[PDB]
Amino acid sequence: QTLLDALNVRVVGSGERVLVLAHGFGTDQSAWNRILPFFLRDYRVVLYDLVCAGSVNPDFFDFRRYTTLDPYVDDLLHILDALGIDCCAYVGHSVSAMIGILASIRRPELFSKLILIGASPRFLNDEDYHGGFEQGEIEKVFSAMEANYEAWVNGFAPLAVGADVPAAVREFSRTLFNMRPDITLFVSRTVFNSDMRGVLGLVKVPCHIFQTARDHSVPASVATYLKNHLGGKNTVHWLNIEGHLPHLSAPTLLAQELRRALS
Repeated sequence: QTLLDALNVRVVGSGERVLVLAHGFGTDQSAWNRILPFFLRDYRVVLYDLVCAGSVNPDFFDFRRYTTLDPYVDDLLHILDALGIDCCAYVGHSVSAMIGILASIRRPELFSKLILIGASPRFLNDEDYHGGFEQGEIEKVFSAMEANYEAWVNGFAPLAVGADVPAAVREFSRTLFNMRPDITLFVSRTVFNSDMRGVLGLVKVPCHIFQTARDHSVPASVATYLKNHLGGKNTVHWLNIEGHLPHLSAPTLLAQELRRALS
C-alpha cells in the first residue's frame, strides 16, 4: 500500500504476462525509458525504484535495516504480493540481478525466468576468483566518493556508461546526483562487500546472463562463473555493446536481445 507509493511502483502495458524491470545502482526506474515502449503491447510491465534511488524519499532509507541485500528482496516480494503477481519474468540490472537471484531462491515458482544484466556475485578478487577489483581499489572509490561526491560522479559516470554517449553520461550523472552521498556510499559498501557465490547453485529457474564487452564492473569471466554456478539452465548473451548500462547506451540492441530471451 504505502510501500507501493514509497517505491514509486508503476504498472504499464496492455499484455497479461508480467514483466518486471528492476534498475541497478546509481539510477532509478527511468533507466528503462528507452526500452519500455518495446514491451507495452505484449506485457504488463512492473517498474519500481529501489529504496536507495534518488527518486525515493531518503526518510525511507533505514540504515539499521538495509544492511544487506535481504531487505531489498523483502521490498520486491512485498510489491509483487501487493499487486497479486505470483508468476512473472524478471529483468534485473546490477544489484537488482542479485536481488532477483535471492528472491527466486525464496520463491522458486514466482519467476519463470531471470534476465541478469551487468551482474556479478562478487567484485573482490581472491587467489581462485577474479571479480575485477582489489580491496585497495575499492577503498579509493569509497574515499573519493566521501572526499568529493561531485568529482567522484563526474569521473565515475563516463567509466560506467563506457561507450561515448555523452547524453547517457549526463542522465546517469543526474540520477547519481539525486541520491544523497551518504546513502550512495553506504549502498556502495553493501554492494562491494556482498558475496553471492555460495547461493548461486540454489537457483533453479533459467537465467539469461546479459554481459557487455568492456564492463568496468564485471569482467567477462564473471559472466562465465554465473553460467557455470547458477543452478538452472543458463545462457550467456554476449552483447555487442560496450559499457555497464546498455539500457542507457544501446537501448535498441538491448530491447532486441531481451525480446529474444523472453521468447
